[PDB]
Formats: sequence, structure tokens, C-alpha cells
Amino acid sequence: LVHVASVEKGRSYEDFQKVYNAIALKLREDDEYDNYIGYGPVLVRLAWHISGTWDKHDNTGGSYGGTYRFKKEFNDPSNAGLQNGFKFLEPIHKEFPWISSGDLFSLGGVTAVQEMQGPKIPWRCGRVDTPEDTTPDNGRLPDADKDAGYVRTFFQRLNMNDREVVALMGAHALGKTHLKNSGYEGPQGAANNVFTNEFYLNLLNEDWKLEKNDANNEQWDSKSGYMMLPTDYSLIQDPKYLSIVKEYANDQDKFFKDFSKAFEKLLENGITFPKDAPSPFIFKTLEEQGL
Ligand code: HEM
Ligand SMILES: [K+]
Repeated sequence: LVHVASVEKGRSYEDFQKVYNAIALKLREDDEYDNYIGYGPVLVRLAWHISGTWDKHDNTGGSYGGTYRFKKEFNDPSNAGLQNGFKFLEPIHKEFPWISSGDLFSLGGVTAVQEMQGPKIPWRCGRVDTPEDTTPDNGRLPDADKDAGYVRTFFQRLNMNDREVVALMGAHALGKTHLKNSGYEGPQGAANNVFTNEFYLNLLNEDWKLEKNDANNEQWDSKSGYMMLPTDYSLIQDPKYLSIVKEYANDQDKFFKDFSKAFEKLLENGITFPKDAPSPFIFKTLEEQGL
């Protein structure tokens, strides 16, 4: 399988900047979602989820084909709750119908990160919608009740090393777990809609207590009222992961550069960018444009 990126006929940077701004303005507007968290978090997760189905072995899955839009993928249990971000995007797609789905799902994630004060994430256009039959089966997204070895093993399927994994997990600082979605409940910290290194800080500074939740699952609960998944907790259990956590806890900038690179990589896995493809775009945030 080869998926060559193909620029949407006749579109340039400026056209994308507009999709961006449209997402951004809508984020600003619908701020009541999930009790004032806003849609930022769910969009980052949608973008990660449409991309985590990838398999470096056979090149199936990944964000290229916009398969999330099909039933099999859309109804994946590990995708519970993502429908809210889908619906958020929907009007947007209507306003800009020439964008491919993979392009849009992924741009939402970038927009989300940047609008929430995170780092700038270079983004590339060119994903092409593929047919219903290219939809990966359910089962490729990771479980949360595991440990560091699982995570390690899991992420390898996506070509991510220790450093990327840890960088990538910092996104857990955003949003929260929801009992009805995954059988877990609670936020990871206090600033849940502004992008920071809080995740690492929390993991190193709170005094976590293992407990069972209402869904009969285990989670690490802290006095502050925060929770961590077994998989999140696992980053302190593993020696290699822990030194990285420590690095990010001390230097938000390193975290940001690392997250940036990894997130783009993550969204670009499985895609072949031809030689003449335009360079990756760096979008202006609403504020940078004075809107
Ligand atoms: C071991 C790998 C991962 C596991 C098992 C995991 C699983 C989870 C769980 C179970 C949820 C809660 C969903 C809910 O009930 O609504 C979730 C929340 C979320 N996940 Fe992950 N995740 C992992 C990797 C990541 C990565 C790589 C990203 C993005 C870079 C990330 C971003 C998010 C975000 C932002 C939230 C909050 C969503 C919201 O507030 O609705 N996750 N994660
Ligand atoms: K979270």
C-alpha cells in the first residue's frame, strides 16, 4: 500500500488558513462543552485516534483515508465519545467541502493544540479519502489497563520510540476521562484546556492511590481530585520513561518541541509526500492574526 499525498486541486496555504480560522473561531464560540472544557481536547483525541490505527507492517490504517467517517471505525468502542468532535467539525466541512476528511480531522487536532496555547505544529495537506473497504478493523487502538511494556510494544507499531511516546502522552494533561466513554473517570490536573507540562508535574508530585472506580476498573487517584490511567502511571514505573517524564517536568520548552515533532509524525504516518509537494504549513493562530 502506498498512499501518496495529493493536494486538493488548486488550493494553497491561504485556503487552509481559512479552514483553520473557522475551526478556531468555533472553538472559541462553543465553550460550554463538557462543562466548560470546550472542544479542544476531544479534537486532539480525534486527530490522534484516526491516526493510531496505523500499521507500519502493512501500511494499512493511519489518517490518510479519512476512514473514521465509515461505520466500522466510527462505532469502534475505543472511539466512544469522539462523535462529539465529529459533529463539531461537520458544519465546517459543509463550509469547505473541497477538503478531504483526513485533512480536516487532522487539522482540527493541530488547531486545537495551537489555539490552547500549545506549540506550533507544522501540518501537511494531501490526504485522500479512500473507500469504505480500506477501513481498518476495530482493535488497533490501545487499552488503558496495561503497563509500560504494553505501551512500549504498542507504540512500536507506529514507529514511535520512548521519547515520542512520552512526549505524546503529555496530551493527557488535556480534557479528562469519562466514565460513560471508557470506563474511567476524572481529569489529570487543573489546567485542562490550556496546553502545558502539567501532566508530568502531576505524575511526579501527587501522591497517587490505587483504587477501583464505579466501572470496576482501577485507576490512580490523587487527593487533589485528579486521576491517572494505569498506562499513564506506567510512565513512572519504567526507568527509561521516568527520566523523560522528569525532563519534561523541568522544561516545558523541550516538551513542546518534542510534542510538536511527534504529533506531526504521528499524523503523517503512512503517507508518502512526493517531491513536488508543498512544504508543511505553519498556521497563524487567531490571535496572531488579530481575529
Ligand atoms: C497508551 C496510550 C493511550 C491510552 C491508553 C489513552 C486512552 C485514553 C483514555 C482511556 C481516554 C479517556 C476517554 C474518555 O473517556 O472520554 C483518553 C482521553 C484522551 N486522550 Fe488518550 N490515550 C493514550 C494515548 C493518547 C495520546 C497519544 C493522545 C494524543 C497525543 C491522547 C489524547 C487524549 C486526550 C486529549 C484525551 C482527553 C479527551 C477528552 O477530554 O475528551 N491519548 N485517552
Ligand atoms: K486527559
